Amino acid sequence: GSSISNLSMQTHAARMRTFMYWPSSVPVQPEQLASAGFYYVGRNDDVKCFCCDGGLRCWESGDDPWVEHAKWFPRCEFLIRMKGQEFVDEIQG
Amino acid sequence: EIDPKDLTFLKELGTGQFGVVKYGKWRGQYDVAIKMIKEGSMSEDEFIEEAKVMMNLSHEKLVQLYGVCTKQRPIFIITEYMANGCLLNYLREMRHRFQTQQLLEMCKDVCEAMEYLESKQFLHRDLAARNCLVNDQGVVKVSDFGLSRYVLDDEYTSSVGSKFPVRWSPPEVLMYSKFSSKSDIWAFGVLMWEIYSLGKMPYERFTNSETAEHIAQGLRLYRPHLASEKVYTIMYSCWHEKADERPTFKILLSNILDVMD
Ligand SMILES: [Zn+2]
Repeated sequence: GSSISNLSMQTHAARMRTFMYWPSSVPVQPEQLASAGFYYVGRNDDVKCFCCDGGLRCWESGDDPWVEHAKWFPRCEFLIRMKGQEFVDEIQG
Repeated sequence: EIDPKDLTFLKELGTGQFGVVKYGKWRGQYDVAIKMIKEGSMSEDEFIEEAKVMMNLSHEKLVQLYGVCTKQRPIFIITEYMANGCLLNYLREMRHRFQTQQLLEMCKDVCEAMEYLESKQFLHRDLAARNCLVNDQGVVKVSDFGLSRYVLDDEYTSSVGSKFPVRWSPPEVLMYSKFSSKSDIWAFGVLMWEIYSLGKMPYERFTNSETAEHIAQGLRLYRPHLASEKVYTIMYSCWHEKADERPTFKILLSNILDVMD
């Protein structure tokens, strides 16, 4: 019952350093992704959650990283702790 | 006109452009996709009339439109079920370990659908990997053909917009909104590039505004590593500054068949 998938990406700053070579074509900002537990894997617009290992790509204009996290990875321990169960079930509904 | 009672809804497929798309059954046990149109997203009266023209488009590499449900809201768009979804995601999934011959047939499939559309004088207006679909057999089919004509969202309509397909537009579209068979040819060349780049974003290190100014001064997409010198000559011919110097889909298809291995 492992809680964290990537310990080296537990801090917001560590997730921010991965976004150094983040393509300028992506219509979502590193700060918004890092806050939502995501780090850049170095290929295209692929991000991974440090807690649930949930991978997200093909980001569109107006995409909220917190909404997408709850949309595709609702069981994420980090997501529930930061946003609460109420927010998760709201996106699933 | 399909009766909504003669339709089943079994699984949700996605929430891309226009709204929610669901998998279900039609007459009795026919595999279908039901596109549900979100309120205020489409010039509805105009789409219903064009749907009658779209019903008559019938090709092996073109996503077949079986019918519509327009006597209720939301409007249902009943189509051919494509189990492997959008081409873009299909390309980005590295597990596939595609052969360059498989990448060429994806180009052949799109070019055949685009040759049929050109022979019917129908323009796609938004040709890209995100708008192509993949079926159970790995066959690529052209979808959402001419649909941008009915999108009400201001971000997708304006050339400097947040959702305009800038990276798939020729210089005359960005600068003067000059749409023609040649703007569909340009986008096809970009789509060929996306395929050989395994779903990489065109001009990834540029913003929409940087892309627009650089292509106008002759900057073109580099040769993808998987693309041979002969394959690159084909996609490159789509990007000629002069629209009349670009080939038709008929010429491109013979060019693609010429390098089949
Ligand atoms: Zn997570």
